[PDB]
Amino acid sequence: DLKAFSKHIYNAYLKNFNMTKKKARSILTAPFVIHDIETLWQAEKGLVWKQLVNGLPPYKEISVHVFYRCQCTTVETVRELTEFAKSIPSFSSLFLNDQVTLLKYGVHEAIFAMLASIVNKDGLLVANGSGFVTREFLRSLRKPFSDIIEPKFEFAVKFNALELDDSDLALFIAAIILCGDRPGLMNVPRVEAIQDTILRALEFHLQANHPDAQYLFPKLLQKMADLRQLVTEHAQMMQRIKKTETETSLHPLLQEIYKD
Ligand SMILES: O=C(O)CCCCCOc1ccccc1CN(Cc1ccccc1)C(=O)c1ccc(-c2ccsc2)cc1
Repeated sequence: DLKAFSKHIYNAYLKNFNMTKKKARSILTAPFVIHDIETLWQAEKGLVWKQLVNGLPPYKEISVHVFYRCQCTTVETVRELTEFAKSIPSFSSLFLNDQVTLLKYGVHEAIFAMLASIVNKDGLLVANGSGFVTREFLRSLRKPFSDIIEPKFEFAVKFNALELDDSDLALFIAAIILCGDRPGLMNVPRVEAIQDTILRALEFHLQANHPDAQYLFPKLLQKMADLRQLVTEHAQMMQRIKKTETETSLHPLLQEIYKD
C-alpha cells in the first residue's frame, strides 16, 4: 500500500526531471567555468542554454543579465515541478485552484531544496551541466543581486551534508508541495491528510535506505522549516528589486507568484 505510494512518487520524479542528483554530483566531481565577465560572455556565445539568449529581454547590465538567467532556471523548474505534482494521483485529485495554491507557495521551497544537488561550496552548475558559475563571481555582482544569491549557497551546502539520494528527494519534494499550511487553501483537511501520508512514506523509506543514519527524519523536518524562512527572506528581497530596480524585468509567472 504505502510501498507503492512511494514508488509512484519516485517514478514521477524520474519522469518529469531531467538531471538527477546522482548525475549532478558526478559532474561536480568537465564543465566550462564562468568566473568573470569574459568567461560569462564566452559561455553565452559558446554553451547551449535551454533558453536562447535572443529570447531574453533587452540587455541592461551584467548583474541584470545573470538575474535573467536565474529566472530562466526557476521558471523552467516550476514547469517541471508542476508536471511532477500532476503525476501524483492524490495531487491531481484536488480541485485545480488548490493545485495552484500549493504550487504558488511551494515551488520556491522545492526549488531551493532540489537544486541544492547542483551546488557545492565553490559554485553551481548551469546550462544543463555544461557550465559552472563560481560563488565568488556571483558574490561580485552589485547589490541587491549578490544579496539574493548567497543565502541559497549556505542552505545548499548544509543540505547536501545530509547525503540524500534521489529516492529520498522525491518524497521530500512531494512533502514540500503537499503542505496544509499554505494561505488560501480550500480543502485543508484533505491536503493535511496527504502530507501526513507522504511524511509517513518518507520515514519508512529513510529507515530502510539509511539504516545507520542518526536523527535523519527530524533533521529533514527542520530543513522544511529552514526552507520556509529562506523563501520568506527571498520574497522580501524580490519585492525590493521590484521596488527599486524598475529597469529589471520579472517573468510574468513570477510576477503572479510574488503578486502579494
Ligand atoms: O525568484 C525567482 O524564481 C527568480 C529570482 C531567482 C534569483 C535567485 O537565484 C539563485 C540564487 C542562488 C543560486 C542560484 C540561483 C538561480 N538558479 C536556481 C538555483 C540553483 C541552485 C540553488 C537554488 C536556486 C540557478 O540555477 C542559476 C542559473 C543560472 C545562473 C547563471 C548563468 C550564467 S551566470 C549565472 C546562476 C544560477
